[PDB]
Amino acid sequence: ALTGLTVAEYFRDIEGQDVLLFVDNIFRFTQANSEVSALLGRIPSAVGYQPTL
Amino acid sequence: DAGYVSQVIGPVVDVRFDGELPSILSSLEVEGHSVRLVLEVAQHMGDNTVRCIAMDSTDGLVRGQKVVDTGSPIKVPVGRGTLGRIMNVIGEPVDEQGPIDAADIWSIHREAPEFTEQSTEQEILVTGIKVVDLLAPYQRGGKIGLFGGAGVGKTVLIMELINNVAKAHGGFSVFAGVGERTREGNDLYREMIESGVIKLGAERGNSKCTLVYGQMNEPPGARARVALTGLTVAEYFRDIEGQDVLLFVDNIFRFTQANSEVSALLGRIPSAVGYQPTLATDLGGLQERITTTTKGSITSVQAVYVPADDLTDPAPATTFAHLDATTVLSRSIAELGIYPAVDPLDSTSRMLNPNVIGAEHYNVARGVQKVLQDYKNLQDIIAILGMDELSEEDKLTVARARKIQRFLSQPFQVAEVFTGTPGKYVDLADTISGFQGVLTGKYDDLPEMAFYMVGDIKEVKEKADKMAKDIASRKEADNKKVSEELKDIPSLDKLVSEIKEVVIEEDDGLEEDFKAEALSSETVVLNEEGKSVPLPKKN
Amino acid sequence: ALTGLTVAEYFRDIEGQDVLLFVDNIFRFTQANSEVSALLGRIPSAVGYQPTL
Amino acid sequence: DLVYRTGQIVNVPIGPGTLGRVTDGLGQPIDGKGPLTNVRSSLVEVKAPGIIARQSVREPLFTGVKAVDALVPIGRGQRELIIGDRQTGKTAVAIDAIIHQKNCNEQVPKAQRVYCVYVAVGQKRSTVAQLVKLFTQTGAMRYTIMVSATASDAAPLQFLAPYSGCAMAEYFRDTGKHGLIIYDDLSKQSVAYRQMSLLLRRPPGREAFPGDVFYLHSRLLERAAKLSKELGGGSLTAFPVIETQAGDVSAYIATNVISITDGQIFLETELFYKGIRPALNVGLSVSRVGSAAQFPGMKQVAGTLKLELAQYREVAAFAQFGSDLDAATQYVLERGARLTEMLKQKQFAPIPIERQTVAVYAATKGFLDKVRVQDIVAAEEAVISQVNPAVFKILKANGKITPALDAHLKAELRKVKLPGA
Amino acid sequence: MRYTIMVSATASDAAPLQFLAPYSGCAMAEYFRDTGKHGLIIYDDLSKQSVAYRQMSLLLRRPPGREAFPGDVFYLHSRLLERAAKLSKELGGGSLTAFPVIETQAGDVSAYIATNVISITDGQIFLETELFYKGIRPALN
Amino acid sequence: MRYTIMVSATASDAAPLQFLAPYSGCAMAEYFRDTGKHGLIIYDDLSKQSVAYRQMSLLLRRPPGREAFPGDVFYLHSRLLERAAKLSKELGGGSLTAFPVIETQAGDVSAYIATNVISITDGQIFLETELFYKGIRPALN
Amino acid sequence: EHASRMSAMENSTKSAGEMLGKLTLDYNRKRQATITTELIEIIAGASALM
Ligand SMILES: Nc1ncnc2c1ncn2[C@@H]1O[C@H](COP(=O)(O)OP(=O)(O)OP(=O)(O)O)[C@@H](O)[C@H]1O
Ligand SMILES: Nc1ncnc2c1ncn2[C@@H]1O[C@H](COP(=O)(O)OP(=O)(O)O)[C@@H](O)[C@H]1O
Ligand SMILES: [Mg+2]
Ligand SMILES: [Mg+2]
Repeated sequence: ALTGLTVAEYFRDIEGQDVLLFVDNIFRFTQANSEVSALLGRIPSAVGYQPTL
Repeated sequence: DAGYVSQVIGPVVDVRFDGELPSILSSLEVEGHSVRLVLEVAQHMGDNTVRCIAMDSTDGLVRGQKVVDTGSPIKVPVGRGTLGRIMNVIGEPVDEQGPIDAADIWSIHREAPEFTEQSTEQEILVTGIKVVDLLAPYQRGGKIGLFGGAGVGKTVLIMELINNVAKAHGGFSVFAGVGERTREGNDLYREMIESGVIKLGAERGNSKCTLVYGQMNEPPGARARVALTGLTVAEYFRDIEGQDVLLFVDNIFRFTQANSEVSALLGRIPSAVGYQPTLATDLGGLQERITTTTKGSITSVQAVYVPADDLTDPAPATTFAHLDATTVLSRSIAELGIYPAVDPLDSTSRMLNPNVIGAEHYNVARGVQKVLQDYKNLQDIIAILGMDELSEEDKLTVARARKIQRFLSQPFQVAEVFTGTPGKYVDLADTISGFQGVLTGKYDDLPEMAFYMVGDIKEVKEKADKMAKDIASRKEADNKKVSEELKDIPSLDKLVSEIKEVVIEEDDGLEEDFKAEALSSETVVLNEEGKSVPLPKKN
Repeated sequence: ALTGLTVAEYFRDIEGQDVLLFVDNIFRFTQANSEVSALLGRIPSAVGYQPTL
Repeated sequence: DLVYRTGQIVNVPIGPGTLGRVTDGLGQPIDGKGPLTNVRSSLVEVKAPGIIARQSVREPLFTGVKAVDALVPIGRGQRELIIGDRQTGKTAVAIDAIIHQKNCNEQVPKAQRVYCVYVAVGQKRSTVAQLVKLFTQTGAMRYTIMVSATASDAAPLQFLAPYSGCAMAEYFRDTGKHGLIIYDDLSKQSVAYRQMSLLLRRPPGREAFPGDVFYLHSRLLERAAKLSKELGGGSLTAFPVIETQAGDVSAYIATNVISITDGQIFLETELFYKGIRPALNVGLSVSRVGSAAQFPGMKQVAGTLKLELAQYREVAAFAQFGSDLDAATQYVLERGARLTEMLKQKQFAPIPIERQTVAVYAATKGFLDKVRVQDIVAAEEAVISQVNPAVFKILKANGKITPALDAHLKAELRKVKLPGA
Repeated sequence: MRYTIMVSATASDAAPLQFLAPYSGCAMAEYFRDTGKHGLIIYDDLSKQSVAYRQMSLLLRRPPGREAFPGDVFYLHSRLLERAAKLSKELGGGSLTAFPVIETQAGDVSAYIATNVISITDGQIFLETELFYKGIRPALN
Repeated sequence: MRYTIMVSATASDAAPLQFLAPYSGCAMAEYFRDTGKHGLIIYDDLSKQSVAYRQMSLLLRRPPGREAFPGDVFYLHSRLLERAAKLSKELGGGSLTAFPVIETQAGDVSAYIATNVISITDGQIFLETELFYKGIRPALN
Repeated sequence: EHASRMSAMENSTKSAGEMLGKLTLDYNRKRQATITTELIEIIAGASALM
């Protein structure tokens, strides 16, 4: 999702446009960051998400 | 050669071996303990240390106490010499009939046989129970599970199975009491002396049952391996003697529970609901040994405690896949008073294929499950409105299914000591015909409480005319000289002189035998020589 | 809650008379020990409280 | 500081010198009557007696509570859990069991007496001093030991007081006499065991409890056994008390002790406020010894009582429509309600078992059908106080309602006046 | 904005910066409380301060409690909202008025952080979602 | 079984073997997908692979997540089930279609492994147990 | 009677929809609290060993 932003941020900051960023299933962005906090040993917050949710 | 105790945390001992560690599952004997303390090596800790689970209590273990390796796992007596005896987890007699004859001394740890020696032969086991033989018939040679919470009747149902199946059976039986009450292990023992299943003394070889007990008082090391000891006695009859064995395991939930009581102390971070990470693999490695191979047959009956009636708990939910016939016992059925409280729409058998039991048995089983699921679907209305809005299309399927719920109930031979009604053994041909009749309408006019607690379909007609006799008894049995003071009874002033007045001593007989001991008020401690001195005034 | 108890214990034990001790939120004694015991190096009990509750 | 080993695994004074005394969780007496005199020091963690050491539970243990001497009968040697919520009658059921033994120890020989042990774990000293004031006012202290590890005591003392109390009560079991131990708040023992184990850094499990909190309670409760005739024939009857939270018996310690004990006396907080006191839930209450150790005569009338209360419970959730009369359900909707208010009982007054089975006979045979539902507790006084008191003298001796008695006491409950007309 | 300070710790800022900005804002408003003047403070979403503080506690490997919150998440808001006082005449007579904002989930006022602040603050302005969609705005319960 | 392979890691088998058996069967099934034929694979009890992978992870001291599953238990099932594909005509046009089998507990499909595999696959076949005893067999809800 | 039964069951379907609405919200709180409770007990047991 950060890679899709960075392509979209070039069209805003250099090309000076109005960009549409489609993040297909933002929940899967949440749950993939929830997995990398579990892999770095971080203690999860409430219902199971990362402490940095 | 020997090892010494380095760490004791509850029922878990670390033993240190300066050179030549024992293998995992090996049995160790602690030298100098009062009772025979046997440790079984669970894991190699890493610095010439093994971690063990103790088969008895560890109170009295000293760091540095010598531990002797036996070079083998826990070895128990097997063979004909164990029939009629009560064995320990470590193969010791606790029946006080002397030492045990040994046809062999087998290890309790084994591998499951193979895929190649599997017997793919489904044949019925006629139990004698109506709800069992109809809706979930048991397999001769397969694994049977009686699921239920506390107080629904798994111990009674396994007592009815012991005297309906193992009583008339050609091979031998093993009862592995795994972590249940010690009282009902003494109940099962004395039931089998008087029934002749266990013959004491000089008739000991004529016994047809081996008891292995690992009951609730014992530490979690004992309750985790006593199912393996009871299996080894049945695996000797299956492999070496090549015969049809019966293995009744009371509360296989306690095998998984006793592993859970030590596993945090074995260095394992916890899994889900409180269980060990190795829950399915501990349970799997035991249950794959209780199989009918090509040599012999082990028909196993396993009571499974279901904690707080929650079948979604992982210890009952893992052992569903290890079974051929699951007999889920329900608290809801027992609140109606229907016994055995077998849930008809939760009990499943692999034997309910019409290729195996035939289509005439299959349709009265599927038809009873159809009419009982429909009644469950109709209780959303007829427990709110009151059986008036159904236009007699499915008013009749309620009164067909309500007679079916009582007809699944059955008196037990072992419940004669509980309830005042005789035991009823029903043949399989009778329970198909009696349940086809209520399913189709051959018995549509008999009342529903004439079906309750009866043997077969001749006993519902023998109960229905007894009900319509004794309704008419309640119109003249009271007076007009049949219950008079003068007819057949004495007077009340005389009967108090009849009874023998027992002697009350009011002195209770306590200290007339008691050998006392003087209590030291001051604390008595040990100095460096080990001598019991007073505690010093140095503070 | 121990300081206010000690004042009430003096009037009971030494002065020997009936006293009233109103303690507003004795839960905040329990909650305060549960904040400290996270830092006293302890395995937490049930819901997150101290083992010695 | 220096730590000296004593050479001893943990001991308590057992013997006949503990009867009448209030001790702490380690055996030191806290009642201020001096040291224990006629005692000896036995171990605290004793192995439970095995399969051969026991025999079947046949003789009953009368509680004096009518809802448990009839519905949930208890034998000498069984383990009956009293489980319920807070302030629902758990201690009161257990206290009535202790008080009743004083009323029955004066009427039996020396080999039939029951010596109670009350283990009070994690309560106040105000509550325990109320009990010793009660057990002295009744006279039950000459048969009672009081082992008291209160809330100010250390968590190892509240962990050991059930075991230290059982070792005192095992003196009577092992010498041919009969014991009755009541572990009040076995839920508070496991809280003390959890604390003691989390500080020893043993890793926690469900609700932070240790892994061996089942073996904490099974090795305690399996010591309540009815011994065989080779071992004196003594018995120990345990009454563990487990407190639930909002009726949740699926909790970890409640599910452990429910599966250990034989029976369970489940008390509800909604039945308690319907006036049903003792608040026994008849559906969930079980006794796995059952009617094998019931008083005969009471056993003859309990079948009519257990069956009619089974129909009275299913006719309920239809009882909100008194416009909807049926006169067959309405027959049992009032008959079970005669039985429900028959089983009510005031506390600290246990009833003799023969006066109970006559009062259940008076409602199962329909003698109290004429009285209204609201005045049966006064009618049970009218049944008891107006019959001939020799009907109870020969029912206790014959042990069952003989054919020469059920027509005597048939007409005896007709010459009484019942408060309903 | 002639009279307003704006202390902003947005969603992209680090969690210790969102944890601190209620205290940074309260120190700026305590200047007016202590010099005899009057102050208003709005901590918009103390719901979000506690989530930033829950993040620091779980990354400090501290044992969590209700809804994985630290045991001192009460003291987080208690230490902050007690500084909104009305001082005596010997201290100047100044005052600080706080308006903490808490977002509930489905009308659940019995949440952990919600009930924490209800037991800290004096009053409560409960704004209802059923009155809000019926056009009644300010949707005061 | 002229066209069937059976990869069998049973219950007494080691938990690494039960974890590895879905991947071993998929590599046998990918021979047909890669050679222009068509495969069909049934992973019966994929909810028993995940318990086996949980056992190896907690014993290897990997940090647990919810229901004590490892953090890469979604990645476990997604890198297995995305191997079931329909290849393009330049890769032969072969295909592999998977049928993972998840056992729920009283229909709770909000459980952790059932939620993960529902996200991965292209649809469920539900089989209710109330429809099962209602005579509807196959009990497809 | 049929029009009163049509209006007594539009008040009852309404009231059993507001009661069900308050039951699914309370179940979803107990669902979320059960996962946090199970998780905290697993982390507290892993931190005691690691
Ligand atoms: N049969 C009864 N009739 C009337 N009151 C009763 C009866 N049984 C108990 N009570 C009263 O109800 C209250 C319940 O307290 P009880 O002694 O039963 O303790 P408990 O609820 O088991 O324990 P806890 O105090 O821990 O909640 C007391 O006031 C007691 O006197
Ligand atoms: N077939 C039956 N007939 C009558 N009562 C029964 C029957 N089965 C069980 N019960 C009652 O339920 C209780 C459960 O006994 P038990 O089988 O020991 O429970 P569990 O299955 O929990 O071990 C028994 O004490 C008995 O009162
Ligand atoms: Mg049992
Ligand atoms: Mg109490």
